Amino acid sequence: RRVKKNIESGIAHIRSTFNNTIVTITDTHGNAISWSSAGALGFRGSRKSTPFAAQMAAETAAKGSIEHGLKTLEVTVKGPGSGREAAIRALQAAGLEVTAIRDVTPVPHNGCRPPKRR
RNA sequence: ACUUGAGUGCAGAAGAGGAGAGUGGAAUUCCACGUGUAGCGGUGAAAUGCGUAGAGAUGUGGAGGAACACCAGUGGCGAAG
Repeated sequence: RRVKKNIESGIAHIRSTFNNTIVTITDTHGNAISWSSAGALGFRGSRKSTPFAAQMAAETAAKGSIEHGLKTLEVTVKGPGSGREAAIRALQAAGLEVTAIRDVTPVPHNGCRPPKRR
């Protein structure tokens, strides 16, 4: 309701950040399965960055990936943040065979300067 | 008059020394379309701002500018900047 498609493969980006962290449980191509993140955790502001936000974000979004039912799907980290461990153990240690671990902190080789500090 | 000073020669070595042309990627923005929903964002805590006109994220492709990570180090070069 509507589309009940179920597939095995997929790589759901778990991109922790400074403020919050969204785990978009995407497809191997692909399309987004469960676009649920730490904002689905109703705690907003300071409590929306703790490691309980990691375990809760993987709880809801992993519940969605159980809704699509794909058994084997790895995870990846993007952006230097403070929830990566709860994303790892909550993601692969949510009860699946998630065993891929990449590093997608976009370290720009050249690039524009960031804002003044701070 | 003479040769170490200083210069020429001969052979080596080295460098982000300079000027002009061309090329290459990583990253950000923006745009087009797929996928998807209700948050994204920021903070000391929030709000302004963005988002159901479909955002964030994710996939693909295109345009453009600026700076070149790793080597890289109280390393090198320059009269100094």
